[PDB]
Amino acid sequence: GSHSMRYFSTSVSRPGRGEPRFIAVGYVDDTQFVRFDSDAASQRMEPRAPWIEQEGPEYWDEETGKVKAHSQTDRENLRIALRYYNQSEAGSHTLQMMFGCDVGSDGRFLRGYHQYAYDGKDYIALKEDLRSWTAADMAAQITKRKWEAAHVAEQQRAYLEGTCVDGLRRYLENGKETLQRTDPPKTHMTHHPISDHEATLRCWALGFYPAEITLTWQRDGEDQTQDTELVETRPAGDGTFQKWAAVVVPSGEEQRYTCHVQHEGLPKPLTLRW
Amino acid sequence: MIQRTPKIQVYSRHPAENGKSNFLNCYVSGFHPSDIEVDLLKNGERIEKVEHSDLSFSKDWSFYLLYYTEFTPTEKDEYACRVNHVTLSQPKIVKWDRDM
Amino acid sequence: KQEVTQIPAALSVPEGENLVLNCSFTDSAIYNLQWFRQDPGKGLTSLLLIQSSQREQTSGRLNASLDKSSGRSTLYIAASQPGDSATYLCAVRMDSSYKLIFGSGTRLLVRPDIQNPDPAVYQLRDSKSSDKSVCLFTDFDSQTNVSQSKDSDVYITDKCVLDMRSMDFKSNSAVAWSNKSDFACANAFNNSIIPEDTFFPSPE
Amino acid sequence: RYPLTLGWCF
Amino acid sequence: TGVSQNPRHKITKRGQNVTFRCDPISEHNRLYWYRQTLGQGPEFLTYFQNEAQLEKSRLLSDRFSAERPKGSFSTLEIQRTEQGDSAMYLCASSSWDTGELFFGEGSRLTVLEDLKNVFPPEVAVFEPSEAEISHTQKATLVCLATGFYPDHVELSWWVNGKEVHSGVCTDPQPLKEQPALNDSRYALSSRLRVSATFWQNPRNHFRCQVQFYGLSENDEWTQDRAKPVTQIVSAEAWGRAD
Repeated sequence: GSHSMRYFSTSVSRPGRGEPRFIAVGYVDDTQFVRFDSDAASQRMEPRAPWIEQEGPEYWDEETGKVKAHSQTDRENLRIALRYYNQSEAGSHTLQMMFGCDVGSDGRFLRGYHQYAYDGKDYIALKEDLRSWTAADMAAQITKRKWEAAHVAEQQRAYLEGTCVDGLRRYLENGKETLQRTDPPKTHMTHHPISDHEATLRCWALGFYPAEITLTWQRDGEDQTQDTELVETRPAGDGTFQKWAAVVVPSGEEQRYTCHVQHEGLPKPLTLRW
Repeated sequence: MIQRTPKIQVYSRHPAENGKSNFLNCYVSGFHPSDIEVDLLKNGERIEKVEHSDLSFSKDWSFYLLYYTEFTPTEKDEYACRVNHVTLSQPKIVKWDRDM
Repeated sequence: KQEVTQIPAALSVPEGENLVLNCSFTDSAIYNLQWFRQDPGKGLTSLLLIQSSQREQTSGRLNASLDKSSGRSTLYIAASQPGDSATYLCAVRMDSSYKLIFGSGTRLLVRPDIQNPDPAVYQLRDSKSSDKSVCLFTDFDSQTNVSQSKDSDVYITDKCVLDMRSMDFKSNSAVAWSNKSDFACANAFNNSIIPEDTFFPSPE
Repeated sequence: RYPLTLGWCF
Repeated sequence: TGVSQNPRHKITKRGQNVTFRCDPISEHNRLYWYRQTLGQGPEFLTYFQNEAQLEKSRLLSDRFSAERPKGSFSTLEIQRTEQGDSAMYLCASSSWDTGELFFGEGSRLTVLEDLKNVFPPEVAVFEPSEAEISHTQKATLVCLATGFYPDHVELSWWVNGKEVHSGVCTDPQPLKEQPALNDSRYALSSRLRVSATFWQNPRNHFRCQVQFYGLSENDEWTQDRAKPVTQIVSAEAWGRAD
């Protein structure tokens, strides 16, 4: 299947209390592989998945240098944003960035991303064509005109289609035993009477990877959306994910309900019935 | 200035079995700003040895974090998460249910 | 790991030739490349920058190409002029850091086209203290090479090109001198092959 | 593999 | 406009400390230090983004240290200089977008065992020969700067109080007067060529001016011969009617 590499960075100013805190994390698909935290003692990009520990000392030197440069860049950008928005040096602000690339099953470039948010809102984003910018407000329009005149997008595109894709291909191969593995969900049902005329059926999916999954309850084969209690897919903490869906049913009618489980790691969808 | 309140789930890594070591999780997501305190509680008292995942965020820019600790569930011990965030007048306390 | 190579490392060419200067690098994962020129004793002048997403860049008589996967860049100097004589340096920035990594450079000499050569050896006298003098060998065409003296008490500088711009006239010269009795302009350049028709002014 | 930040100035 | 470095030239005795300064292009966020010896490409020392020193090489050994305390200007200090430190120290800054490096004119360092061998040039101007004038209707003046050490000179021609460039050629490098001697002194030659009629105007005044970079007025000097300080040495000639 197709794969993604993503980096997510967060800078948060804290005026009077030193320079902004910068945290960056890198992912391949749903698996984190590196981190950097400007407040941490090491001052190094650090490994967060076993397969990236294969990389030698030059890699860590290189990545540390590059992520620290980003830290400084986003320090600069926080200062500029203050000016663009006419905001005081008193308050704390947040600058986020996401970038990375998608590749198909043969390893070919699919899509690129390069985007910013200021204080939780869209600021500026590279369009899918990787040639054009979307400015979300008047301040970001200043940045957009600056970047258009300087043809900044061309070297951003080069990274997304080049360096990004080559890194992802390398990571996918080095970590193929875990990254290209599929762990299908282990499923079960629970059943709890809540009164003498109603009972809860809860359908569980556990230990699955990747995170994408669909859990659906059907009654007589019909829609149960409004009546389904569904939690957001959540990390187990060991590299896998969990989810459940629950319906309240009339006692004695359990056999009328089916829970449908769809996941990439299943040969065919599962149908569960109490 | 955006403010978004955290969604909170408290749950175990594996289905609970009394007397068997496990991990207790609190997953907080969908929040902004990123400053947050998340404590795990055993019988109402704060657990000291709690770690968390590195700060990250979703497509919509809202943050998420997993906090976790090793624990051995028993029949009568009660567990909860306590979440302290600028969007909440008081911390939100959510009790652990073994089937949720 | 990255090695930037510039071969040939020295060139001597006739003025007007359309030139190619070579750069190669062992690691293809470069972000951009920059060409510079440097005159002896001086700093670096930036000439062209080529981004990894560009195949070529142009500025006046200069073009540069880039072929990342082949690990090559070429600097083209159209209609080369004596004033182009300098050391040309290639440098690359890696995808993995911000510094430039430099080649050692190619030294370029562009010889002037001497349309009407007048080779001659003159004696010139000190403005303050004659009887002190030097010997000037001048106006020879760029096919002439000035050798070092057989005598270690005789100093001979290499050929220098001057340009009298508003007369549209260029000339080569070498200077020889010696605080020594047997040294005469007639014999100053005897260790060189000078043109048969070199003018030696009559004895005073 | 991290990018360079040339061109990222607001 | 350009990147500015000071001092342009620096001569010192072995064991002395030295400090160079760089003032980058204003809007440039990155600053780089390089070291260069004759015939070689510049070698990387260190670079800054704003005030942060983000990469240094092994050539930035313990005696070498740089800072850029406010962003803006940077300082490179070398402790206990050794003769092996002698080199051109180059500073550059780069643009926010392309990262094109723009270099200063460099700070050229010469470290000596002692200062006893330092000498300013003697300068002589040699006048155009009558035979050149007869043969070509042109007139070449020659300047010789001789006996100087070390090899830090800048030679320029001045005609009637203004510096000239047209018709000038100066040797690219000085030559050694005694190539077999370890601390050989140097010589340098230049030509200025003008039309015969220009030389023949006795109104015309020609000056070969040689800036020598030597000792600071403050350097320790215990020899009876005059302290060989940084100075200008010139020779002059007047046109001749005949």
